[PDB]
Amino acid sequence: SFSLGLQDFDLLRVIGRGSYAKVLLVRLKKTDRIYAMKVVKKELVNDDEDIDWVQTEKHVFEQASNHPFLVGLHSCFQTESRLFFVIEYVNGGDLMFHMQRQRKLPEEHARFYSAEISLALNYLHERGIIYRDLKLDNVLLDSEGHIKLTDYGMCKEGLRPGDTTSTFCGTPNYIAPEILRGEDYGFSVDWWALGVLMFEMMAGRSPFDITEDYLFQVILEKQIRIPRSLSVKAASVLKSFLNKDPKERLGCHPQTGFADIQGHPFFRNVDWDMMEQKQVVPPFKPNISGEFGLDNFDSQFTNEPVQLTPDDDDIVRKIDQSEFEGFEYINPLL
Amino acid sequence: LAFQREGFGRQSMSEKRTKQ
Ligand SMILES: [K+]
Ligand SMILES: [Mg+2]
Ligand SMILES: [Mg+2]
Repeated sequence: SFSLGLQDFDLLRVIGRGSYAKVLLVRLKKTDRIYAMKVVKKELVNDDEDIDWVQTEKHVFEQASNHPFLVGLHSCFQTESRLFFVIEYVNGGDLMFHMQRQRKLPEEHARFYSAEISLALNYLHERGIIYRDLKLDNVLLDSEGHIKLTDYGMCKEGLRPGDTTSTFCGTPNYIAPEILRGEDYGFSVDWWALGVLMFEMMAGRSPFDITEDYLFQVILEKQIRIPRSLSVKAASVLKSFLNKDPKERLGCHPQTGFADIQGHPFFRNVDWDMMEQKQVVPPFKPNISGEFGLDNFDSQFTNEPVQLTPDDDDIVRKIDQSEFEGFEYINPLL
Repeated sequence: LAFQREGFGRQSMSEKRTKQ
């Protein structure tokens, strides 16, 4: 068999966790190459809806290999209890960690990161994919200071330009008003989330800081007021992304959407074509210190025992193993 | 303080994805 397995890897360190997975730093033994490894437990895969998101995450990961600002896939494999995605390791850490250390970013830095995120999102949208979980934790910095979006498990695939979907999902701080109101929605919810993230970068706090029922109420009702020290163009771009009407929000018009972003005065100094080729030097260079650059990862993770949690045999033996037939994959472009 | 990883309002969720 062509496929790799767990025994082809050395487990080095735990580097992250979210609601659905554990992420480890790993070494591919035969090549001495370092990767990240996303680990999902099969017991969490209950229904067809859970199989759906795993398969969607795999498929988006595959497509990610074609764009500079999305994390690509090296290989996929499984054991009795788990599913594994081996993906490229990005050792500058995430923007959550960056914001905790920096507190607030100059407009130029936010402009650079948001333009690269915009290009990543547009690539997904052009291909019929809504991202649906943009947040500080899901934006990674590479060694050179360019970003990559990761975590495709919330994605909706298969949407033609005017199509919509209706699943209530996302991260509450970043969830768009149209979702909270229960409307069918499109790519608009990603542009809203970018507005929130940009406000976070430039102001140093969420615009909705404050039970989640109360947060939802605030998102639906508050009109955001921009801190007076930001420039007119920075204020303008934030307000436009944070329009509560998706039909009027910047980036969301079905014909002019992404052009309206590119042409906004906030983004005037961006050469979009050079940027998408990584020919623009980043405004910040990550410090790669500690083994494998691990100092760029929160010590709450890097202090964890480097382990996959022992299985409950009674649970594992009841798992339908046929639903992941053909999960094994290796990227043929190395 | 300002940003809390997995703090209030910062956890991913979905009506179609099993958590925990
Ligand atoms: K890529
Ligand atoms: Mg995540
Ligand atoms: Mg489910």
